[PDB]
Amino acid sequence: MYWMNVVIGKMNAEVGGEVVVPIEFNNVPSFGINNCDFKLVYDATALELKNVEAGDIIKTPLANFSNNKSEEGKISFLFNDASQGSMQIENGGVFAKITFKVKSTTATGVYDLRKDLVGSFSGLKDNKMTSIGAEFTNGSITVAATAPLEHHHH
Repeated sequence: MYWMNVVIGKMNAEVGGEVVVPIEFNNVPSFGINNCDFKLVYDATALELKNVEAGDIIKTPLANFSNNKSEEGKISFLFNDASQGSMQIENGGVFAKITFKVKSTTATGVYDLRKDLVGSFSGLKDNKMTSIGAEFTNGSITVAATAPLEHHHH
């Protein structure tokens, strides 16, 4: 075992603007990760999800990574090393990048992005399937008013 950290990014955005939030892994166990699934929740009244991209800690993401954005307000992530050993997640870094657009109607304020349902996190210690606790640190998009571009020394 024992425990690793999933950090959901805290980022700033403007009304109508876009924003990319990273999902980071740290304290990845020395034996690596063979698979993990979890869901996040976002404020769909406030934010329009555009896309989800695999991070650079994932080797061969077309074979090993997927996401499911079909439940509005939620995103489901799935990593599983097809090769069963050759493409574990072996160190921390960026697991995925989520792009949102702040809707034109959204108030200034803070919109949390949280751990929802956590499934299994596991790795192969010496080819024995070993469970790993995933410690989540929730994130957010802070929507702030844009300073105007034009100003005058008066």
